[PDB]
Amino acid sequence: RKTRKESYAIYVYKVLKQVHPDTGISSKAMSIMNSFVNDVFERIAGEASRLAHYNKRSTITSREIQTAVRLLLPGELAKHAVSEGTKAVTKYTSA
Amino acid sequence: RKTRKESYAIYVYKVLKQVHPDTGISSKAMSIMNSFVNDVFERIAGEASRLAHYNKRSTITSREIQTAVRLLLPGELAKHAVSEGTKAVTKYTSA
Amino acid sequence: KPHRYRPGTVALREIRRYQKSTELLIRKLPFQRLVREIAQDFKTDLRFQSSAVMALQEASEAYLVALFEDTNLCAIHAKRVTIMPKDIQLARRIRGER
Amino acid sequence: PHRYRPGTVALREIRRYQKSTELLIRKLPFQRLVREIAQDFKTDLRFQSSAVMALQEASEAYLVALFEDTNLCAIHAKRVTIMPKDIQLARRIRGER
Amino acid sequence: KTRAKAKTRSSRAGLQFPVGRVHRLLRKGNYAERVGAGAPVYLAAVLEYLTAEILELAGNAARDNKKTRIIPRHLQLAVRNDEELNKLLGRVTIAQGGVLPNIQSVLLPK
Amino acid sequence: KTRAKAKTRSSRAGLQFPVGRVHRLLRKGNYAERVGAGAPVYLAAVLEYLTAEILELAGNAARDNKKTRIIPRHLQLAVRNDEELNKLLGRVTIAQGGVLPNIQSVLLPK
Amino acid sequence: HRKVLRDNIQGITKPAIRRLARRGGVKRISGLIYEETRGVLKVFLENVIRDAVTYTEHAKRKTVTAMDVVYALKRQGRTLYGFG
Amino acid sequence: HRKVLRDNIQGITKPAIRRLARRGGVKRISGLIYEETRGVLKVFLENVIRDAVTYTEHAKRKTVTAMDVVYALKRQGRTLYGFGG
DNA sequence: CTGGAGAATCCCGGTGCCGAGGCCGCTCAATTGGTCGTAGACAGCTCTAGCACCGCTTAAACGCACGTACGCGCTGTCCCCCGCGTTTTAACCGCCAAGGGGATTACTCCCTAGTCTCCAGGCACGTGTCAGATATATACATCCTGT
DNA sequence: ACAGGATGTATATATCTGACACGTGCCTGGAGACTAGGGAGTAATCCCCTTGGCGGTTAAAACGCGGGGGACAGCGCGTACGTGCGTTTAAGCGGTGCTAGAGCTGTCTACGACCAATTGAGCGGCCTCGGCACCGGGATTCTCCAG
Repeated sequence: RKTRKESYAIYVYKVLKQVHPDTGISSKAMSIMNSFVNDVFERIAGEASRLAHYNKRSTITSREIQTAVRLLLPGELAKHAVSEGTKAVTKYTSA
Repeated sequence: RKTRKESYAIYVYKVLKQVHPDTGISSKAMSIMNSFVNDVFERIAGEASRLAHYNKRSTITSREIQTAVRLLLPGELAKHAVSEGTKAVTKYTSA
Repeated sequence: KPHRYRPGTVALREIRRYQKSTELLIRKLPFQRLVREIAQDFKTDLRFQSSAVMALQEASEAYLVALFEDTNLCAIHAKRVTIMPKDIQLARRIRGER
Repeated sequence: PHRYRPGTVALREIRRYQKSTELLIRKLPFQRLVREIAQDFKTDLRFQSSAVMALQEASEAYLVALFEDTNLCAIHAKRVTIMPKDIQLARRIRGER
Repeated sequence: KTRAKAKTRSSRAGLQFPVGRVHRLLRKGNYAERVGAGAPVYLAAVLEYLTAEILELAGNAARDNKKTRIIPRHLQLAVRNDEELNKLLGRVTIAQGGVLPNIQSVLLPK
Repeated sequence: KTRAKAKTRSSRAGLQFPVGRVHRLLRKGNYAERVGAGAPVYLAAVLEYLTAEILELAGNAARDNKKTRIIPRHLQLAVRNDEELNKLLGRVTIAQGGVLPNIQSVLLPK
Repeated sequence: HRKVLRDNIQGITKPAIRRLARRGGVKRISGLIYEETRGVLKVFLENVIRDAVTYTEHAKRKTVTAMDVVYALKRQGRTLYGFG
Repeated sequence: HRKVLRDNIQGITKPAIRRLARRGGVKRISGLIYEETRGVLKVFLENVIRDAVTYTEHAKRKTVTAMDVVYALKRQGRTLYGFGG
């Protein structure tokens, strides 16, 4: 066997199975989805990085992520993400 | 009693005295030059950062800086910049 | 006999004039009030550094000026000399802002 | 005779190619063009097949987008025929030249 | 040393995306000296949400064209039809995606 | 240790820009885990070079208008009249810079 | 200080717009442009100030600084030189 | 059997350019466009391929990989999904 | 068209200023000697894809024909935006003062790296069958002719 | 407006393939307890800029009075490229084979952080004076208008 290269394949499949259990996905579509996840990931991390740097802070907290998301995602898309993340963060601190 | 806010002013002035000994520079122009220096600095360092990341290396050497300059600067600017850079690095290896 | 210039002469004189000079073309106080008004819908009772208001006016004039340069080229391309709203709309579409 | 009027088959092509997704440039001629342009930087360069394909993908997507913007510029000027000047205007406003 | 029964951090947040993997990518990715504990959970939630948002529209697109397995064309349609999502991916090119059928009104015959 | 006297690394490279300061900004700047010794010297050389190009052109522009003090307008003219610098700075705006005199041919009186 | 502003968009007046166009190289301006221009500028300002204030709340400050505006301009690929 | 190529710019044939414009929504095409199009595409490719090779020389590789092209595209603000990253 | 006119701008030359160049403490960031972990440089094995290479089918491409719609040049028309006079509006400009907040200085404690270890999710490696990729023959869109 | 007819296109039905869903094997990255440093929240202060706020000067936004060129419908003409026929021509496709460099594996020794001690470059703050910013007045060009 070879140098193992990881991807979001199984996670995209689990989300697909929650939103559309009877729907599949082609290999090319999985590639496109993986590139999308890596892209959005790098953008959010980059903005959070800039936020921490501009304000002379050395920690990326949920606040930097939230502000970063508000900067990158247009309007209501960001709001529900901030909504979901809030739930997530809340629920996490109780588990 | 204030806080030290560093700048590139004195260096832009030194270079200015070497290139145009009888020419001065206004405060606002020095500010603009200072922003330009920080801008080009961040660009070059950013490209070198990703170049290091792509090839799974953890060190930014002359190779990464050089390749980053070739990527960011158009034509002759890049060529002469590599000439000046390489010359300087060579000279630096002596001293 | 009276003395009136032909349409465009004073216009071009202003073009050469404001292109040679570098002072800001929007009136300070009205623009500063527009900025504060627009800012109200985000946070109540915001205070502004003087330089922040100046930076906004500087960026605003530079942005609009560049947009008019492209709008002008679009107008000229359509064998006209009068910029129209659809030229601005075309320019922004080609650029990618709408 | 059954010659179709100008534009009908053209529109059919528009719908036909806008409904499908295959690549529109011939793979081998393009592949040679890539290798020829690449020659002037490093001799005896080797290519991954997927790289040449990625170039064709990027190339056709870039051109298609340019023609969309170009087409809007043409329509704006009350014409329906794209011309070099239109492409030049597009590239100028985009900031590529 | 029998420690406690483990359980993924994604499950603690009721998420599908890997909180742990994202956290690892963050530490070794040169973004900040340190990364807060809530950052990966929040980030994974946002990525999973966006993934669900696009996959849902894609699913609808596939159902409408009588196919059950998603292919690139449906992704291109999915992204370009949601104005906000379109804005988010306005400078991205999707391989084998084609374009949205959009013919300017004046060009059609009558 | 009553050591040898200190020489700025800039002087070692025969440069005016601070190799020391740049090196520190690189290390604390979250760019890579390690920064090679030649990187800041090479970078400082390129920054000083580009600085000299813009200053030299601005200098000429200032002299050609009988002024000895460089003000923003000259920096604007200097950057925009060099094709390669213009290409390097196509998305940047210089405060108080103005615009290069450029009137389209078709607008001049006939 | 309980104060509220209204219809200040009329402050960017006709001679100022025609000035901006003149520096941009415009020679003739249709009367309909002004309403269009105020709207275009508004959108731009809406976007930038929104991001600006977004930075401001993250820093836990009540005063929008010049740097916030500079970073905002950088965020949209319209970098500005001369303020830090 | 080392081979130096010439005139492959003619491989982007006129039908193919028509097809590209068709997918772009173009309805009528002047005959002067095709040579001009080859020039435009050339500049684009020149810009991208050069940078790709620039990445290649850094990695000390003799083969241009797909990823090199992907990063090249990323460098010019034209991110491409579907080949790796 | 071709000089006569008349003003807007340019030039030339003069006066207090405050922005800019320089000085003077004065503080901390660059330097510099070790010192050590470990990161990428180098030798070399494997093989899979990359590339050179043969044979035929046929679909993609090239040369033409012709004709019909397409760009573009001129002409005429309202209208509408520009130039200027005038005047009110209100920004500039200076100016006084209260103060809120921000840019700091102690001070902490709590929040996140750091280690080791356990083992369960995640990835290659197959793999089998069910979407599926294209053939065969339908009425209907549909486009054009011609009415 | 108004049918008739003659052809692309979606519909329905059909057959072998191999892509993807799933099983299996195995491996190392996520987690969990614990530890230990130090980053950013919390309190309180100085002062300084930010904002409120009066009085007057004058630049400037506003209305309008023509009026003259500018956008645009329209007519009309000569290339010109779309559609299609027909013919190569060369790409697709498969089909071989060689091999060479990707790509990994296993050696290291070189190269860059870690530390602290020292001190001289950089800055803050505070000076003086010189281009400079705008005024006063003539000339050239610039734009225009009558012969």
